[PDB]
Amino acid sequence: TSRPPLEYVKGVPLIKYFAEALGPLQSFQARPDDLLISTYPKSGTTWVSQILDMIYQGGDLEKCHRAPIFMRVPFLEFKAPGIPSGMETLKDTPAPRLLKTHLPLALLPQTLLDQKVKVVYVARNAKDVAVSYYHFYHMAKVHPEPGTWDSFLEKFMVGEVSYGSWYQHVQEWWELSRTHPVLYLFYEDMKENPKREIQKILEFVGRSLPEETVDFVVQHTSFKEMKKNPMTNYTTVPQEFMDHSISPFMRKGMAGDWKTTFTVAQNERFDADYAEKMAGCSLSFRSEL
Amino acid sequence: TSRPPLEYVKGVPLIKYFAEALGPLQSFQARPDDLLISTYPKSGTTWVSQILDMIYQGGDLEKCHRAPIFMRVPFLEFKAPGIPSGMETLKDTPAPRLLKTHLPLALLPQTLLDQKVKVVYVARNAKDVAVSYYHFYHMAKVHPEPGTWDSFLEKFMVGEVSYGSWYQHVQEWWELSRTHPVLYLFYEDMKENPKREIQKILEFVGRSLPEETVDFVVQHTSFKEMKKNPMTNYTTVPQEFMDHSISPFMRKGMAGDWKTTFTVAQNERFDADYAEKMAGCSLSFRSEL
Ligand SMILES: Nc1ncnc2c1ncn2[C@@H]1O[C@H](COP(=O)(O)O)[C@@H](OP(=O)(O)O)[C@H]1O
Ligand SMILES: Nc1ncnc2c1ncn2[C@@H]1O[C@H](COP(=O)(O)O)[C@@H](OP(=O)(O)O)[C@H]1O
Repeated sequence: TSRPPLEYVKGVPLIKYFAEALGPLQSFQARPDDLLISTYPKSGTTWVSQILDMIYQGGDLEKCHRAPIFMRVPFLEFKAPGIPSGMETLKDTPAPRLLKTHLPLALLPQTLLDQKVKVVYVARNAKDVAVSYYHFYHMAKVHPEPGTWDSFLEKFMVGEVSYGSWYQHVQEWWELSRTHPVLYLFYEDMKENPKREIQKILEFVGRSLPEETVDFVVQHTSFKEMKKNPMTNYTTVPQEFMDHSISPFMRKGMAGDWKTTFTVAQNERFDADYAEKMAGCSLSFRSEL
Repeated sequence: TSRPPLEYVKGVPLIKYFAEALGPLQSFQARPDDLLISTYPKSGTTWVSQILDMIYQGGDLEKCHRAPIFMRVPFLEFKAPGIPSGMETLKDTPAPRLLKTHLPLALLPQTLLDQKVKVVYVARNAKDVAVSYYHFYHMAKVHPEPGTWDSFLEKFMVGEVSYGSWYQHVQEWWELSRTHPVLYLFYEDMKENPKREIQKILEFVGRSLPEETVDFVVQHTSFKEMKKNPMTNYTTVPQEFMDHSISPFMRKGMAGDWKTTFTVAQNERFDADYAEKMAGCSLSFRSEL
């Protein structure tokens, strides 16, 4: 139906369809040269996906327009009636392949860890993530009713949203980067200095580009450019899946705008809770630039 | 009629219409805050005009699309039947104004020198200029028959083309920069490092821009961007004036491509002649990067 309730799998709340996609996924075979883009929802998946695809296409914009980003970078656990699962889309994806997922480590196909697949993880401060997720819940009909912002924020703090706990997600993948090749990025860093981050990515994937081509990538991976690029702004998907009139996928693309949504009371409650949850974590985020 | 013969004024060969525009121009009054873009044809007039207008509009692309570049930056000596002379277009151009000319110092309105108007001069190596001019002569019907490339090159060496001698032009304006505020740029330098040159321009016009806005200007003043921008590629002008099917205004935008046009014999003849003409000149160009 519409806005169906989430379904729990191994302690993780998942969109019904995606939970179903986990069955077939057990057969997925990762290749040594795959590159997995991993993120907790709304942390910059699309953004880093466009960056990586441009790098992979040698900065050739025309090639990057060959199809929408969700087509160029198969969504691993994706599934929907009548549409090939991301796992199927991956059957005709040429190597080297770029893959996307939001799956907690507990649901991640073991094959990706055994094959030592290079991982590009992107994290974003929890407040901007929460707000971005609140609006995403509204336009992406596949999600359950978000309720009021206060109610959503409450569910967000206990990980009772699609894909579970933000706190758990950013922490476990941070810890994984110790026994697995993982480049851990920050949405805020990318906002601060795009080129600097794009250069780290280039080094991580062991590639090189002319200084001029890099500046070219920077420009076409900017919010302004990606907002207007129909191959990255998701405006080509059926309104039944994503309704941009309710809230555009490319919303604001800023770091620190959570401040116009969080009330003073919610902020104090959130900070308190946040300190307990991130206590023993060496990770350090920036709520604004 | 069509492709009429050039008309000489004070030793300078000029397009008939432009020579006529010199009469009214004697009344032109320069303002202390004007900025004059000066160049020998095909040295990067349009290129630096877009750069300056973007800087003047604070990097706002929308504002830079308000009209074609020849509208935003009035062509001082321009004239054509039924169209307001550049001098007229300058009556409704708000200050601070950006102005364009190709006029040798001998025909330049005295008012511009007396008012100490800041000048941005751009020079380009003679070989790329000649070749670029040869193709421009073909598409811009206002010019007389260019003849064969060999014939044109011959007329170019003796300054028997529209606006006279390239050698005289680049040299006199270079000498003017000693008693007048003049920022003397090189097309090749801009090709080499766009940002570096855009930063020199910013300093010259005593303005500043956020690092990010500067990178923005760089991208939108790139050949690729200006070629597709109808407000800078001249595709909006009547085909009777400019026929892009014969040769696009935005041709190649490269430094060093003269080598695929000049024959070995023409090259040796040109170098010999060039050495005599540039003997006592401290100016130094680069034929390639
Ligand atoms: N090029 C870009 N620069 C900055 N932010 C971008 C961006 N492209 C997408 N985003 C932002 O990334 C968030 C979506 O994340 P993901 O792609 O993982 O779902 C949205 O944030 P907001 O909702 O705050 O605007 C979206 O605006
Ligand atoms: N952004 C840009 N970068 C490099 N060259 C540019 C440019 N914009 C215009 N040009 C080039 O400048 C020359 C025209 O000069 P002007 O504007 O003074 O008439 C043409 O050179 P070519 O004919 O070699 O391609 C044109 O291609």
